[PDB]
Amino acid sequence: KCAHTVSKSMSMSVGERVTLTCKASENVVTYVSWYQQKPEQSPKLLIYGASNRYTGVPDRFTGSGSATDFTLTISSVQAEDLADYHCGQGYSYPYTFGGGTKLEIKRADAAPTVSIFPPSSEQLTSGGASVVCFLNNFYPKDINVKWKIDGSERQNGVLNSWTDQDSKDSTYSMSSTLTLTKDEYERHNSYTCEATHKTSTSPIVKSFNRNEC
Amino acid sequence: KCAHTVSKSMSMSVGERVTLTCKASENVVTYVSWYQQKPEQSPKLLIYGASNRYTGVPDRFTGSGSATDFTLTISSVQAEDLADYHCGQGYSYPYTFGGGTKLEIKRADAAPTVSIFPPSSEQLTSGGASVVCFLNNFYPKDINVKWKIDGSERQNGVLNSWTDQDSKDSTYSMSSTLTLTKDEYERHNSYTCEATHKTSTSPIVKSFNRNEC
Amino acid sequence: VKLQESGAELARPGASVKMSCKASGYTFTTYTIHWIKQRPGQGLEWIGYINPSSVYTNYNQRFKDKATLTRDRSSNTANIHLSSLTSDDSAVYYCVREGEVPYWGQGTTVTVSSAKTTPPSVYPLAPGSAAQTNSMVTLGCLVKGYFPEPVTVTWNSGSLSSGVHTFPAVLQSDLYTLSSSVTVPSSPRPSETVTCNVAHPASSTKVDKKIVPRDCGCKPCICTVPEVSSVFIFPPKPKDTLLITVTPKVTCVVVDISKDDPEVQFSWFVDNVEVHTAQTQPREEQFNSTFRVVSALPIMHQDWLNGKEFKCRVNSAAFPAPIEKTISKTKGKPRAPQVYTIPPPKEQMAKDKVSLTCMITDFFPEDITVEWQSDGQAPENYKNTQPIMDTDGSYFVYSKLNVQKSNWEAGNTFTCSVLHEGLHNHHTEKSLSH
Amino acid sequence: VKLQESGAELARPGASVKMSCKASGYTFTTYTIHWIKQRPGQGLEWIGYINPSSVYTNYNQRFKDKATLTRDRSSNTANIHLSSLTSDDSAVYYCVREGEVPYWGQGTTVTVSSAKTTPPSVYPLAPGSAAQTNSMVTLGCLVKGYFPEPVTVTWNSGSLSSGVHTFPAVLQSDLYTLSSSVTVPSSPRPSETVTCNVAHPASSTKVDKKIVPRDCGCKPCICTVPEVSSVFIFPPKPKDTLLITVTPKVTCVVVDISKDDPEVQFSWFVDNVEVHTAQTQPREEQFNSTFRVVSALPIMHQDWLNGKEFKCRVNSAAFPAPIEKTISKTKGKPRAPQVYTIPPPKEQMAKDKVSLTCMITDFFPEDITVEWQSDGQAPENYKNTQPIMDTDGSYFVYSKLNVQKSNWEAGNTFTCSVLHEGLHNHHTEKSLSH
Ligand SMILES: *[C@@H]1O[C@H](CO[C@H]2O[C@@H](C)[C@@H](O)[C@@H](O)[C@@H]2O)[C@@H](O[C@H]2O[C@H](CO)[C@@H](O[C@@H]3O[C@H](CO[C@H]4O[C@H](CO)[C@@H](O)[C@H](O)[C@@H]4O[C@@H]4O[C@H](CO)[C@@H](O[C@@H]5O[C@H](CO)[C@H](O)[C@H](O)[C@H]5O)[C@H](O)[C@H]4NC(C)=O)[C@@H](O)[C@H](O[C@H]4O[C@H](CO)[C@@H](O)[C@H](O)[C@@H]4O[C@@H]4O[C@H](CO)[C@@H](O)[C@H](O)[C@H]4NC(C)=O)[C@@H]3O)[C@H](O)[C@H]2NC(C)=O)[C@H](O)[C@H]1NC(C)=O
Ligand SMILES: *[C@@H]1O[C@H](CO[C@H]2O[C@@H](C)[C@@H](O)[C@@H](O)[C@@H]2O)[C@@H](O[C@H]2O[C@H](CO)[C@@H](O[C@@H]3O[C@H](CO[C@H]4O[C@H](CO)[C@@H](O)[C@H](O)[C@@H]4O[C@@H]4O[C@H](CO)[C@@H](O[C@@H]5O[C@H](CO)[C@H](O)[C@H](O)[C@H]5O)[C@H](O)[C@H]4NC(C)=O)[C@@H](O)[C@H](O[C@H]4O[C@H](CO)[C@@H](O)[C@H](O)[C@@H]4O[C@@H]4O[C@H](CO)[C@@H](O)[C@H](O)[C@H]4NC(C)=O)[C@@H]3O)[C@H](O)[C@H]2NC(C)=O)[C@H](O)[C@H]1NC(C)=O
Repeated sequence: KCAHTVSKSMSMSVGERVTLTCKASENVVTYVSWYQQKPEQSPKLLIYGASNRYTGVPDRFTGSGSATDFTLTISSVQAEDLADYHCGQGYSYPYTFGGGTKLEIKRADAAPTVSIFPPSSEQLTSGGASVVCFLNNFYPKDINVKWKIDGSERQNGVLNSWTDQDSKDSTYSMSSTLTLTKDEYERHNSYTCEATHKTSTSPIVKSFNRNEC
Repeated sequence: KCAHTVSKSMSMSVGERVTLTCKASENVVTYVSWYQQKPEQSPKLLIYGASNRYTGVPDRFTGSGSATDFTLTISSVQAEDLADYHCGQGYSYPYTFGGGTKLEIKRADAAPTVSIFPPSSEQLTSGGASVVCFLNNFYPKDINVKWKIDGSERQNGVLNSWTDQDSKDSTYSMSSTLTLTKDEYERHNSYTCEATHKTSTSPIVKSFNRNEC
Repeated sequence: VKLQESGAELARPGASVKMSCKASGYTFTTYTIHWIKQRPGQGLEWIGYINPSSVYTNYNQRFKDKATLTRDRSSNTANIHLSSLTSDDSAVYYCVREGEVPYWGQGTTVTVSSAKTTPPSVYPLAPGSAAQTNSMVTLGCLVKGYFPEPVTVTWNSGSLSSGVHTFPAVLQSDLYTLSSSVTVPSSPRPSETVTCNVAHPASSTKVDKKIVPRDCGCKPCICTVPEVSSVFIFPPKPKDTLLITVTPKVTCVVVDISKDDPEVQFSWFVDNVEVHTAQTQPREEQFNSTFRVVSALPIMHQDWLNGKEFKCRVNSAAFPAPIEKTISKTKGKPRAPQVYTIPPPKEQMAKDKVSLTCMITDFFPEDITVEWQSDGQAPENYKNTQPIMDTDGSYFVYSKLNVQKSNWEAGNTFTCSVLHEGLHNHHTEKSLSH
Repeated sequence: VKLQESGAELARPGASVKMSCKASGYTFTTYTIHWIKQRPGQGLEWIGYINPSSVYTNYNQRFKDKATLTRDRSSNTANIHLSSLTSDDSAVYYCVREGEVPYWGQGTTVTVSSAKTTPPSVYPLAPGSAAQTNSMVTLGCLVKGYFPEPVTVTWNSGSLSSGVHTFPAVLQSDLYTLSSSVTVPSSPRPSETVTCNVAHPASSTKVDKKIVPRDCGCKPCICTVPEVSSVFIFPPKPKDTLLITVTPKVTCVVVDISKDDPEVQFSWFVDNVEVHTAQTQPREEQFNSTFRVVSALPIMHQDWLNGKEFKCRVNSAAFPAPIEKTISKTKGKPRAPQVYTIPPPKEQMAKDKVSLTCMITDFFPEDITVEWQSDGQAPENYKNTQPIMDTDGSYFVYSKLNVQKSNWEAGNTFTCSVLHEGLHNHHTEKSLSH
């Protein structure tokens, strides 16, 4: 009645033989079915029963298992392999799927490309100020954003939205806005949007005076 | 009756073994005397005869020669070695000194620091306009100034004064004024004082658009 | 071979709504069909489940007797009747079909929320100018404060799609907000414009925001001007027409001059006569948006004093007529100022500084000038009021001199000189001393 | 152990002059002494040469029989008598002494030139404002059109000498010119001033140019629309804002109104709020050729007194934009007038009428009002000057009262009342009596 999927996420590069299993609470005599759920789209029945690849499915994908365990080996990753995967218990109601694993693909390091923007003339007149800071195209997602109100200070009111591993580009491109008081902003001048990734041992900064036009 | 000094100028870094000779028209049987003439000051008798360092002279400095040739080797340069050097024929009147060499010292590249200035309010009222453009502290002296009347044009009426290799700073700091018509200037707006040195593969610009300041 | 789900968006906590996963591409009535959900970054949770005919109808815990799974095999459709909606039901609901759950539909996202449908605000993100290098000016657009989701951000009406990065919306105290970036070449931006086209479906707010660069500073005033200039002739300073060593210049200057009006050619007339100015033409001064040509012609004292006119004829290309204006005198019978002196008052005698006023009265006309003289030469501080017409028709002016007690009590003597035409030899003066 | 040379500067081409390389630090008479020269960026050219006694006297080509080398062993000095000066003789002339030519002097620089000694002009180089970043505002000074050389440029009277770069003068059509830069911290410049001290020795032109900066502030869009009207908002009379029973009305009236501009619809804003005037619209009055709509809205005393704005928004058919203008206050920290009284002067005591002035001083702001009071009530004649800013930044006004000797001498007592906010209970008054 309960089934768990191994490795919540897995970062592999193409050609790498990746495998992930699914452990179930009781015996479910080969009644599991792995579903492939690519981002922004509906799941797809990958394999059913023990293995037996569903029609329209690559030889690389492979299932295995019996009672408490159920593997799903994939000799070689791909672009067609970026997605979440989770086993589906089908022995007896209530049916319960695994926790789902997220197969992130590896592609060797790539530094970000920051770009700080000062709050628009339209927002500032309604009270409030949104300093945005896009750090596009970079790998991995292991990075830390650090804002500086003027001199050297983070503050709260930061919104850090990432994005999913691009399909062809294979890179995260997280943004990081920062909202605050209109005049609080006016009380300060130079806004620094520091950022520390792995790639560059040194920090990547970008900012502005505020006295820019 | 005539003696020439080798290498009109020599750019060496400290510790470098620098040598310069002096070739004479006839035989002058060791009767030459090298004089050191540091900038803005009177020459000083360095060595006399063949070699024989004059009193108050460093062991690094060394003379040599016989008839048509006369060396002057200096194992290791210094701050105390920035100056002009020229042999003095002392055999028979009329006495004639070399052409003189200028020992410029090397110190590794250093980009300029431009600063464009718009003609003063006092000059403009008397007719005429002098747009100045100081490109201070930089090494080497190999640089090209390029003015732009408004859009993209050099013109003539440019005055390019350099300055001698600073003693402690060791850098040239050439200025480049530009004179022209009062209203000709008034017929144009944005004055660009482009500059292309080695250091930055890209050009170094600075300018302004003729406004009330 | 497909099934897609219908209606199911935002609902107040507790209330109800019905979604209908619609099918096609085969025989429906011979198939078992479930419903499954998935909440934010969560796993898959199986829920209802009907069967071919409509016999078995196995539901589950989190929705027993509170969600009802119908069917209508006849006209291909599965259903779900979410009733008591606990906020923890907010998710997207799929719709499969057994065999082993192979064909899942698209999914509709419900949001069990007490919040109100709030339309956002677009804030275009133009870079802080700087230098447009690397040929890639990345731009962005900000959508803040919209509820609920989702929103469709498209760049230049979906035309642009090279390298854009729309950002996963984030909830922040009952408010959603996100942004989108767009990598483009430098050149096209300044020129060929870029807009941010977005719409909040659940609100119907289609909006297009132009991404203009940061509005800069010094903007050309260039106020617009009609049919040519207008000249004004100003009289010489009384002090000039009085002090003999000083030469009384009379001015006349034009104002509305563009980048066309030539040197104008000024010419004066001292009683229908014409004369050579003194090349008085400092001319054109780039003013507010137009120039200003001056003509400061000097003239003999006695001329003005006797009362002679001053025409300032000028001729230009744009001029419809060679205009000129005189500036003779003030007329009337000249009255000399009585001019007195009043030392600092009793009341003010302990203060740091003091005020000795020079009271000139009942004179005519206002053409007069005043100076003081501490010790025995030209001093400072003294200020003069402006000629004001008293009762009878005359005038009067006060001139205040400021100094310290040490200076005053030290009997250094101060003097007030007044210059007015009605004066003996065009001048008089009185003096104060302690 | 030293020898220095003397006099030898500028000379007309062909003429003559004598330099005297003076020595000391040993026995002169036992030494051979030459003279050598060096022209602009040239090599060393040996010239004359005398000997101990004065026997041998070997000269050379470029100066044979045209330059004469004397000596005076007795009182230690060598000489050179440049006679026929060919322009190509212009250089600096040293003076050594044989043994092998060891001790050269300083050098004097002759300039064989036909040009006239022309004093230069200093042109201070202030940066084009911009942003004072990097903490280093480099400055400069321009010296153009001076002949001949040299010139001594010193910064802030030689005090500054951290990082300056004086520039080698350059000849340009019989005219010299160069410049000098000075790297300093940002902060000190705006504040603690910097001057350019220079002098053209051969002219004696000591000059100090204070490098003042400009005002990059973009306040150039001052215009005046001749088509539609233009409104003017006028402040309430100080007496209204002071006397509690009187209600301070603030006006705002339009001028260029034709036979089309409707009622205009006036609307005021007391700090971004809007309010109901008092149907203040006596409006349209057939003036010179156009009408005039008034809007005299009353307001609470304390409002203006506390310092509140007054927008006068208006909207018409012809109006390109709904214009409005505020009228807050005079600002600052209020100063009360010392207010004194001065009875008629000694000199003026035989006249028919007399003048008692009321001297109010050093107050702030000009928002003040004045009245007199003969006997014990409101009188006539008294006139008030207009507030004029004295030395410190304060103000002061005179109020003259006119009356006859019979009235004055009859000790009828006159009083001057002054109303200013900085006053005790918004008022004060002093009195004069014979
Ligand atoms: C862009 O261009 C201009 C310039 O830009 C600036 O303009 C200023 C004003 C600001 O706006 C600034 O922000 C801008 O950057 C701009 O302004 C000009 O256009 C207007 C158009 O109307 C014009 O208006 C006239 O202004 C007259 C007042 O101007 C004088 O006084 C003011 C205030 O004191 C002063 O600021 C001015 O500078 C000027 O004062 C001059 O200044 C010069 C030096 O600048 C002094 O020089 C001295 O001269 C003496 C000898 O005289 C010695 O040689 C000294 O050694 C030397 O230093 C002058 O002494 C000094 N003069 C005086 C008197 O102090 C105003 O008088 C005039 O009004 C006449 O016309 C109207 C009709 O339009 C009549 O109704 C009036 O009554 C009056 O006419 C006379 O009236 C009397 C009775 O009152 C009659 O008895 C007479 O017969 C009658 N006729 C005559 C001929 O006298 C009018 O209002 C401004 O003057 C212009 N600006 C300047 C600086 O001149 C433009 O608007 C703008 N363009 C556009 C499209 O907007
Ligand atoms: C045809 O139409 C008109 C009318 O016809 C007559 O016009 C008169 C002038 C004669 O020519 C006559 O022959 C005609 O028949 C005609 O004139 C009008 O147009 C001009 C256009 O420029 C306009 O010019 C302005 O004039 C302002 C001065 O006007 C006041 O002062 C004069 C002299 O004292 C006075 O005669 C006027 O009547 C007027 O005074 C008003 O009068 C009302 C009643 O009439 C009083 O009412 C009292 O109000 C108080 C409350 O305030 C209480 O309620 C009392 O109980 C109530 O009785 C007002 O108190 C009184 N006001 C004052 C202050 O005394 C002049 O100020 C103005 O200048 C501003 O704008 C220029 C730019 O253009 C700036 O450079 C100036 O600096 C100034 O702006 C201010 O400046 C200060 C610093 O100095 C700054 O700190 C401020 O921020 C700044 N802005 C503001 C908003 O303050 C300008 O020169 C005339 O005013 C018009 N005439 C009238 C009567 O108003 C037309 O020319 C003609 N048409 C054509 C096409 O020619």
